[PDB]
Amino acid sequence: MRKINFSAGPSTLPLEILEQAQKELCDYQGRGYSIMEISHRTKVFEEVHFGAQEKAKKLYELNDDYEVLFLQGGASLQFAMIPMNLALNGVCEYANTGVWTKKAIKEAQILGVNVKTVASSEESNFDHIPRVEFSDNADYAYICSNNTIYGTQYQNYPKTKTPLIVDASSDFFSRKVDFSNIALFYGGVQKNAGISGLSCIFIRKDMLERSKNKQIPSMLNYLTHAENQSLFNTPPTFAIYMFNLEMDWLLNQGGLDKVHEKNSQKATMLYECIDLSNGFYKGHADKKDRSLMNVSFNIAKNKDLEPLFVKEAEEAGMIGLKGHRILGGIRASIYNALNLDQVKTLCEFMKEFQGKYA
Amino acid sequence: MRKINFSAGPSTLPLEILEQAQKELCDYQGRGYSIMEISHRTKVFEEVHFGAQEKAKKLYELNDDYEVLFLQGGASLQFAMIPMNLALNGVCEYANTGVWTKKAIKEAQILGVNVKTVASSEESNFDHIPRVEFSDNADYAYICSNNTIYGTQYQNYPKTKTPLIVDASSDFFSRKVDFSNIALFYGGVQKNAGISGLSCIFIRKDMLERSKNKQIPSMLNYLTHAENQSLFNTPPTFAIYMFNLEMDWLLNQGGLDKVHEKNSQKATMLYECIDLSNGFYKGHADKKDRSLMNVSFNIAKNKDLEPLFVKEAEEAGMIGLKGHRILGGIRASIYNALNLDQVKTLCEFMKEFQGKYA
Repeated sequence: MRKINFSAGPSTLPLEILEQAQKELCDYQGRGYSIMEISHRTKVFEEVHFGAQEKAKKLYELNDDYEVLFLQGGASLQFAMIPMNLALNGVCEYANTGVWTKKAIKEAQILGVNVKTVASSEESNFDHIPRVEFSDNADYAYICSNNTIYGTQYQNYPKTKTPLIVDASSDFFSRKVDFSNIALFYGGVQKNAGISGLSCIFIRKDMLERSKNKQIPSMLNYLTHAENQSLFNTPPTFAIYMFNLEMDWLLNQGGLDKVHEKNSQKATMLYECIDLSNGFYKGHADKKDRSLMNVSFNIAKNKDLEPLFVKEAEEAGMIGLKGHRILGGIRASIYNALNLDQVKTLCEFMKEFQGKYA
Repeated sequence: MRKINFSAGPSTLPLEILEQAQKELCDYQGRGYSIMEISHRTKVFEEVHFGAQEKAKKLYELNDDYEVLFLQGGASLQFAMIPMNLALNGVCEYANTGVWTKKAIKEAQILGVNVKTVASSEESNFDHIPRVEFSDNADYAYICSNNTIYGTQYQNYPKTKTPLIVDASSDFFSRKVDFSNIALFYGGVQKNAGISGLSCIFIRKDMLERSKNKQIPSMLNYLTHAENQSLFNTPPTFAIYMFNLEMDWLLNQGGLDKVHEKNSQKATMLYECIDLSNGFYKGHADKKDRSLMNVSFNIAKNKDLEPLFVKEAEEAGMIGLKGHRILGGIRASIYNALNLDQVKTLCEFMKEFQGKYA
């Protein structure tokens, strides 16, 4: 009797991946030990480690210009590694689209990077992606692809000669992406690619050249992890094992275009539920910028109905719906592992709740 | 058919913890979701998270002079965070006893810390703990409690007025410890405390004061984590729940004295097997400094017999015995989760192997 789980992160996992991990938790593939229980420096772990790097690259159709790194510390460590590694004497340009770019900006500033916020939707309470124009000569250009709290998402990434850096945590592996100008593309794994404690970084070879000329701690150095293929120290073996099952699961589904079609179907139906509610529900996001991953909305007339909505949802087996504190209201996260039928259950519940409380 | 697993890290886990985790992997406490699948800021994760902190403190009989922090990045990240937070304009004293101390030394130097190596075992290939004299006015004094590769272990920690930093990764929760002048006590958790991807830091309050005046990235700042109760970002929730099951397991055994006495029994039996072998097996470590955790030895009169030893041990159901490349030979890790019967099984193998090949 598993709950339908709309948590924004950590988030629900495909049941078949959970089932596989359960059935072999004490005895991986009959080898007589848990995947959790051996050295990373074994043929067996390597198979998983290097198979995951390759499948990630296949899903995104990445070429040999990129390395796939598996690091610890979630996306937040990246806010610091990114500037530490890829910064030079130049300007580092950032587009401010939510809580997570504010944080990233603060960390670079802490590191004493010359930071320029070239655009921002903060005034409007981050309810849209502003027009972003990067300069062509910056050290790098930084965006957050999908703003988890506000429920906004870039439709197209900005075009620039400047190396583009993308925090794709909450839309990771959700759709095909144009890497033409992308120098680094990364995500906390725990939204759309597994479990927490693992981050997956796609880094372009020219960026690694930048790490090489930097004198920073090994653990914080991209080049160090590259040369050691993300086994400089112990990686999160279990997490990588889960990522790898996730990769297979994404492959067995038809790849990122298939995943993206299912996601669009789910989002369309949920946003239609909002728009056809005769104004009883209202979304935070500008329609042009509506995220496919995180749907943030309010009960427009009566905020006091929101904690009631959440509790009745729970009583009806749907969890994780409370909006983030910074914003309030409701947030339905409908990541890859959530299916169209579960979103329909939420939609029927929303109609019923309105019929009851309008 | 579970193997007897002597891996040095990640290491074997108490089968009863694995069986619990397996059992409730899809449905934690019958609540309708996996422990891996919900938010860190629910009352359900918080109970596990904060319970683990308290019990860790209980096992070491620590008071409120210490905070327990749960961080990502293994011990290796600590090689950097330690001098980034705790270093001052003074000199930072290190005792060199193994590969992990050499690494820690290098990382502090990379950060331009004034490092003094006050003692070193390197000349004799780290086969003993040298005599360690720390000055009384340094910023901190750093030691590695148990040197995993060489099989040496401090019997008593150096006494000094300088704040003592201890890397206890490979003997964590193995024995009681005198914290009289310990300012920070830490470990990568996957030797005795669960799974990789989690580190447990015990940090004395006066140390956090030093962090308070540092201008460093939030993720790398001890005070940031203390202030946010190790929930500044998404902690590795699975790892932390595993740790908590470990903590309950240690408590159910009678605490650290009982654990240590079981470990002395096991190590005493292995070392006897080596010592009574009429020279056939020989240990790397000087006897006074023999580790209770990692027993590193060679086949004295025939190196070429070692890979045979490993393979035969394997077919006899025992894994993880290959020594580290740096030393070769054989290495039996006998962490808490290994029992004396398993150490008896290896001794009988050792006797049979000798009979065959001597």
